[PDB]
Amino acid sequence: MVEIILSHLIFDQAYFSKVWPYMDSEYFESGPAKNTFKLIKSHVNEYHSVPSINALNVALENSSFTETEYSGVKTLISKLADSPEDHSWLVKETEKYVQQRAMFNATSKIIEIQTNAELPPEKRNKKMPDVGAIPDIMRQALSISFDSYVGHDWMDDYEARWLSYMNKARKVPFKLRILNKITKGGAETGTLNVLMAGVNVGKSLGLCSLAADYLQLGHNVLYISMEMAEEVCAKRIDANMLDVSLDDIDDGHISYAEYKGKMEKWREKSTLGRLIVKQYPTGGADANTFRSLLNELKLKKNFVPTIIIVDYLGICKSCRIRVYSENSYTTVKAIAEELRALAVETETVLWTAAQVGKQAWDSSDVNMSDIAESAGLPATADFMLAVIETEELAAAEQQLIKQIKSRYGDKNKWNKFLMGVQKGNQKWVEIE
Amino acid sequence: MVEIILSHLIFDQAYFSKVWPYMDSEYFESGPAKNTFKLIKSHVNEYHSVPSINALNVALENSSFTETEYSGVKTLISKLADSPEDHSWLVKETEKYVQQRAMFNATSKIIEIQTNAELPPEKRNKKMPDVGAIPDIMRQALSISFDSYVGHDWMDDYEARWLSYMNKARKVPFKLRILNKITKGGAETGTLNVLMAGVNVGKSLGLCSLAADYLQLGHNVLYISMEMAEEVCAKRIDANMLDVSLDDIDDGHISYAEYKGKMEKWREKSTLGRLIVKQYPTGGADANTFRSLLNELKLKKNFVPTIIIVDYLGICKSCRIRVYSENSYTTVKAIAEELRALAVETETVLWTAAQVGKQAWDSSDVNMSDIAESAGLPATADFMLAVIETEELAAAEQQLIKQIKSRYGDKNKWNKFLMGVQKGNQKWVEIE
Amino acid sequence: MVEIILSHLIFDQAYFSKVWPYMDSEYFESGPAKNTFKLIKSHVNEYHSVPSINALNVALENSSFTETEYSGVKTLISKLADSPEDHSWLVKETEKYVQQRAMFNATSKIIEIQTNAELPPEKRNKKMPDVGAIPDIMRQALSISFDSYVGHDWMDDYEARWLSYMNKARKVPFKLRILNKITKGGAETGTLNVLMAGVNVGKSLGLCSLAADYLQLGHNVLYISMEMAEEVCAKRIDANMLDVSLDDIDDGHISYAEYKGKMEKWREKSTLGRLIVKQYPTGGADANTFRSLLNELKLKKNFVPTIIIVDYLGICKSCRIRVYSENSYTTVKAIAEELRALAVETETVLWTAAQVGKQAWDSSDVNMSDIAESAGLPATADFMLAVIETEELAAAEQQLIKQIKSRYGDKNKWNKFLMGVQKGNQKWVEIE
Amino acid sequence: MVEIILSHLIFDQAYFSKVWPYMDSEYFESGPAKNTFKLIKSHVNEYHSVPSINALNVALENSSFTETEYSGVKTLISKLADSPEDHSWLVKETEKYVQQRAMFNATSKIIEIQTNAEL
Amino acid sequence: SIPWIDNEFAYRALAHLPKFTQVNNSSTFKLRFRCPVCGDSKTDQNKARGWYYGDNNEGNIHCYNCNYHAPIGIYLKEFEPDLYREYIFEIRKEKKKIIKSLPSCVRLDKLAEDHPIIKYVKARCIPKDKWKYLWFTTEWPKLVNSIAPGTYKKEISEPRLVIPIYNANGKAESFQGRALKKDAPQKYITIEAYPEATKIYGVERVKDGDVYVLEGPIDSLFIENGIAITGGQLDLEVVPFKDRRVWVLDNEPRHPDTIKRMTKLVDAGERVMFWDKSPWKSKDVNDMIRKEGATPEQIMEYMKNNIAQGLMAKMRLSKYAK
DNA sequence: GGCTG
DNA sequence: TTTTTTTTTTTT
Ligand SMILES: Nc1ncnc2c1ncn2[C@@H]1O[C@H](COP(=O)(O)OP(=O)(O)OP(O)(O)=S)[C@@H](O)[C@H]1O
Ligand SMILES: Nc1ncnc2c1ncn2[C@@H]1O[C@H](COP(=O)(O)OP(=O)(O)OP(O)(O)=S)[C@@H](O)[C@H]1O
Ligand SMILES: [Mg+2]
Ligand SMILES: [Mg+2]
Repeated sequence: MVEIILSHLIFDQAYFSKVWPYMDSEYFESGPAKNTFKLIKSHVNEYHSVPSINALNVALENSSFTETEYSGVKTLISKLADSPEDHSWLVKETEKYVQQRAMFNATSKIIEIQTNAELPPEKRNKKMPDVGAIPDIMRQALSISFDSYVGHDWMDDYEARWLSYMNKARKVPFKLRILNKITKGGAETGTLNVLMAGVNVGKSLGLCSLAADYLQLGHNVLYISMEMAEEVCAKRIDANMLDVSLDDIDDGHISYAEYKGKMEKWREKSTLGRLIVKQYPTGGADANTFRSLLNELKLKKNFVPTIIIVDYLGICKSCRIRVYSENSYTTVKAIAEELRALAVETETVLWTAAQVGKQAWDSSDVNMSDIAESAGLPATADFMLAVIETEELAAAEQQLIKQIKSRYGDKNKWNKFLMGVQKGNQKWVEIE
Repeated sequence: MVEIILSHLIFDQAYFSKVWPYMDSEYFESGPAKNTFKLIKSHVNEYHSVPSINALNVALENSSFTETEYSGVKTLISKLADSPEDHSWLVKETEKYVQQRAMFNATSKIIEIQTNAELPPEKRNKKMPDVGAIPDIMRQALSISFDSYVGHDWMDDYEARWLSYMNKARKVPFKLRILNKITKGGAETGTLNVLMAGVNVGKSLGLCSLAADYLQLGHNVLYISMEMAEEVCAKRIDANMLDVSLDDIDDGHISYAEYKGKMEKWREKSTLGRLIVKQYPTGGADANTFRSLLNELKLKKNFVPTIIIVDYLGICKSCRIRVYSENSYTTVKAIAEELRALAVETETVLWTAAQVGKQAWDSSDVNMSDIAESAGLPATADFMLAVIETEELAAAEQQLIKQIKSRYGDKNKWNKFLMGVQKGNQKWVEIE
Repeated sequence: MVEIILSHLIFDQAYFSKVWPYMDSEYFESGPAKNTFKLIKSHVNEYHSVPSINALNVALENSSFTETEYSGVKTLISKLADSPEDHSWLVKETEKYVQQRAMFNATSKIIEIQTNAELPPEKRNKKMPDVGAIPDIMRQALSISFDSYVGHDWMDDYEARWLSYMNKARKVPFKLRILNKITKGGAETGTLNVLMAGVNVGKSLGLCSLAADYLQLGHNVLYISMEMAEEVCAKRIDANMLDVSLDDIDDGHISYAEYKGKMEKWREKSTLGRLIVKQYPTGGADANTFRSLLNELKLKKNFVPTIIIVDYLGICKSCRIRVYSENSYTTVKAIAEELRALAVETETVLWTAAQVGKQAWDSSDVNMSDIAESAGLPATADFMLAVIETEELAAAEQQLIKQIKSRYGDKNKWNKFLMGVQKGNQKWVEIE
Repeated sequence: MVEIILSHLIFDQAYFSKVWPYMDSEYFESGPAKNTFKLIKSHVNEYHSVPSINALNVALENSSFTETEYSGVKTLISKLADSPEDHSWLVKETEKYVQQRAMFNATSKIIEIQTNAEL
Repeated sequence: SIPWIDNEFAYRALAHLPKFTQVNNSSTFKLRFRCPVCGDSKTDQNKARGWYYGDNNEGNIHCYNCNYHAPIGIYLKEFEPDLYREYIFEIRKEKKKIIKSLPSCVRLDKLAEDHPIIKYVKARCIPKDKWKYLWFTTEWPKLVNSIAPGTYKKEISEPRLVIPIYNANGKAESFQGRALKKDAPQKYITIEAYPEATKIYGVERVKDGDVYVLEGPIDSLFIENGIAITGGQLDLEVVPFKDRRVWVLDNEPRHPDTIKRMTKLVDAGERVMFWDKSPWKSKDVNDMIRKEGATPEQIMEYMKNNIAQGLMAKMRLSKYAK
């Protein structure tokens, strides 16, 4: 590995600028490698630039080495190539090499300290550190890392953090003006967002509308369905995207020509993403099967999603709980925690839906207290939008969206808003 | 000097009473000496007295030993003989020998640790300490002297206790005088302090405000967030310390010039600590994870916190429990016990958050019987606080704190004090 | 160890008195040992006294054997020396030797019986027992020991039981007249006593008051704390003993002159014991840890406790059940049984505390069914008191200590009795 | 054609993108081939990129291999080279080889099952 | 456990088994036998892969063919119940020859330079002065039967390199045969005159200073104060100069048996030699000289610099292990 | 011509 | 992964 390290010190710039401050003579060897590194360090000190092979050989010629040292250094210099390795592997491997050598040196030093300690006090070296310095020395061996990034350091990462607030690095817009207004620019990555459906509201209509909106904005969407097949969910997606009514597809009003024309028109647009629909049996998909699905999609389909939409939280299974109940609070709390952990670890926006409490069903207003999942969903959910469909709203083709929990912004800023739900095309349109 | 040690263990009451409680089988060798000490230790355990030569070579040596082991033990026992030596030189030489053997064992153990950790996973010999805890082993080996320090005698140790009283070397004062007049000088080092607020009532505004106050007081603060990213927590801290509304940093009413100016104005102050924010997925961090994070911070960033703020106690996991339990009482109690053990081990004031019961939602008063996750959590906490701002305090930007459990003083003295919340700046101000 | 047995039969006296009745010629050997024991037994039968070495030589001379063995016997009686070994070890080793030889003889006898049974009845031996006698004689070899007492006999041992009534030898007074009245002499040795109360009610306060009262009655009190630090418990004890409020210590209203003066005034008392306060991590100590602590306390100092105050048993761990293998009931029952076993082994009064259920935290009356964790803890306890505090009681600095369980007296004579509680001084006073 | 498969996994990118998700360690003989594929798979799992020859020689030195295994892996790594061919014959040949290896493994497994049943 | 009664009882039980041989050195008790469970090798009728080891705490039988491994008590309980009865009852009951001449052996220094064995030892690059410590024979079974008769049934003429071993007195008590042909029963055939003979080559040539102990007698010829244990018991005790010996084995970092012997030596607190900074890569010093062009005095330079003891030796072994 | 755990 | 006892706890 030392040959590679020296070669890419001589014949690289980013690697040099990254690993030079953490490079010491004692890390290499007691033979040709140490002499070559000493030549490199001397040249960089006298001339603040990376030496070339000819300059290195000139320095070796004008240097004080014996015959064996001269031969070793000459052979090692002749054995260095400008080959192109990847930067990440090179940095990680040289970091591991440096750490191993530092640990070996520290262990040898503490062994020598102990050996010197067990010697006649009249007869010992004064320069050798005392035994009490052993725990600190090993610490200096363990404090060797090319790059230190343990968490977010306030007052040490304020310039990077400001670039996050200006660039809105975490926000993902909604394509609906009202939803962008109440989220201060959309939902955030690594979040769990749920919709609460009162009596008479479907949970998959809103999820399909969000999936279509994200698809039109260029995002990779992974729709995991539980109670429905892939074809049915993709048919809801087609209804929203192709403007064809859902019943028109089953009846046969729309022909193959119009369908293919609309699909190719969408394919021509470069602002379109990819939608992958995966079906799982009811209760047969925990938030560990989703990790395997993501791994398979990344490896085989190269599909790395930014939006993950689960059809229904209640139908899912809690991996930690293991046991499965049709409508149990402990499972819903665990499922929410597991899904939010998946969202955080995958840096994706995760969407799901739940049913509101029966009292919430009868009452147009839904309270966090009036929720089927109490203290379990309004504790692990960054955003919880509530959807109310009464007779008067249904007659006007509308649904009252109420904001029950908003980690993003103030919940009471714009709490109630009317949404233009179309149940045929499975779409949400804004209301002026 | 194994032979002298064994001989004066057998044939000296004063030497025995002085050196036996500090004797261990891992000090002599891997041969006859270890077997002889095993026989002596078994005899002392069984009969609470020093064995004689007859007991050693008849009542004990007739055991499950190899021919070579039997011959070695017989030779060593026959070689034991009382020798006249001063009982100040014997104790000192025995102490030196014990210290040397402890250092040798520690060096061998850390060598084995490095060798094991160098190996790839699936063969890494679990339960063996990581490379991070090398210096603590050496430090423990250093302090292996023969001093009797078992507990705190009441009459023999009143000087150190009075020094602790006058120095007050347990209190960490708040920046709020109201929280200092009820805690009699702030929170104590090895303690677990809890906030109970509900859903979207506080419970992280309070934790962020406490972190900001501790930062302004020069303390190193470690904010481990399980429900929010590092950037959002740091944004709340920025809103608290820069006197800028949380919405202003999102819409864009604050320029980069004044942001950088305020940050540099805070930097130049010597009375400012370091705040490090680290995020973990919801339900994927235990006390062992926190210990690993602390070791990593100490080694790499040279960061030893005095305040540890866990954003939520109930969405962590138990290190001791291996199989997830649907019973929230045992899991939350175990998590709280592990967190308090970590706090008392690191001597760090540990603040965390707890969720109140749905009954307490929109309730003008919250009792200790409103704790949601577990009734064992209030038993392990050193100081709990409840936030009960229902409807009218919100209109007046107020929050009422009840002081449900107070181990620093009488909770019936100043039960309510009506804290001045500010949600835009995410801070607490007094009503002085 | 036949040489030791014979030597201590000839020379030692108390060993002879204890071991001679359980001695038979079949237990030793078929060679020189058997002949020597036969000579000793013949001499002790002729003259009812232990013979001497010269007497043994005379007996060998007058009563002769065949020279082949006679030389071995005369060289066998050349090594019997005084060798003042300890009595307990000698008795135990002799008992083990005779038990082993009895097992060997019984096995040989049953083998001989089986061999005889196989032989035809024509030539079979008549002295050998039948096969049906094989089990019972084996039992005769199983129940061989030096314990002259197998149990307690009501009529045979009426004496040595009246002695336990004149001198209590179990009662430890309480220093409080009400507790002595309801206990009829105080708590007994080898017992488990429990104070049960809600969270933040006075349990550690009561335990510290009891520890202070015991300390004033010349008792060795060991306070083992699983939650609070040693300094906090010592501060409670100082507040109880030095008549200084807790607020005074944390407000600096007491000088070092007063503190040292009061401490030395207590030291000058000849009626003062020792109070060692030991801290363990929550859930990180068991009964075996307590036994190791007692052993090291006895070794490293002249400290053998008579009172052991465990702060809370619920936050300990069982030394038999693996961690979190069983539910709360089984684990807490096992912990209580282990603590009571430790108490009966060490002959000490073991006080502890337990939590009540969530339903009893705001109740004016506490029943035995309100015990948290196991219901086997009341079964295992010997004396249980319930500490009840309400608003009216707190307004008068009083509590409502109620007898839940009493093996020392009738719980109905004085079931509920008010007790003044000075929380500032952490002291229990009795209303008079 | 294990050597060709390894060579075009290392030195080719379209071939790697096409065939890697379907390759498995059980498709290679227990000699140098399986160990070399283990090194490649570990490198890809740890760095999400195709290793070079230097990377594998570093991984070989930092490995717990016997002398015979070490020599075989080093010889196989030395023998690797980028032979120019067409990215339509390579994919089908690799698919055929993988199918044959899967059939061989299945046959061995069913023979073992039948041997186990008669016990 | 009781080892000697296990040795006595095991012998009788394994005595019935064919191919029964008593491998009894000065400090161990082993019994070689055909395995009664599987019949040992079906193809080779003369293989005895069943072994009994009685030098441990418990005497155990192990088969290297069918992987049977059991205590002697379980073996007696399962196969010899009449012997098992008395075994548990007795358990309950207690509970020099000097090689004066070498016939048909010629020393290498008095041989002609055109001898084919002289070309081979020149190909092995042994220095000339050591050639008076080496003999050559063509009648190796005849020589062994002249020393220890009966080991070779037929004295077929085999050319082998004679390796006499002398004690500290300089008297030959054993001799080893190096196989010149590639096809042989054994690479190194060690023949003793009396069973307590020394197995350490060249003890009579030890001068003052550190003593380097190697694995090959030919390897010790390049080494000043170089002696070599010829396998056998590998007893450190039977090895002299315990205060000052140097423990040199062959360069094999990935070989598990070599590092097992290194771990056994370093746990005994001995002075073990480490090849972790060696510029050469061959297995032994003779192979280093023959194949990598190494001269001996460079090797005398390297080892002295890297002599290791105790804890520092442990880390050297930790990094040399893999 | 030996070799196990 | 289910099954059954008992307990303790909590949520509705
Ligand atoms: N961006 C924001 N702008 C203004 N107010 C906010 C913002 N984020 C949160 N809040 C307010 O802060 C409170 C929310 O409490 P937090 O400190 O976020 O913790 P929490 O939400 O109570 O914890 P949970 O488990 O998510 S309910 C509410 O009063 C919100 O109105
Ligand atoms: N450090 C302290 N300073 C002042 N008053 C205290 C202190 N500790 C306890 N008290 C008072 O004494 C009461 C009982 O405390 P303890 O007896 O220690 O409680 P406990 O029974 O151990 O239960 P916890 O630990 O509080 S759940 C408290 O409610 C306070 O009124
Ligand atoms: Mg929060
Ligand atoms: Mg307490």
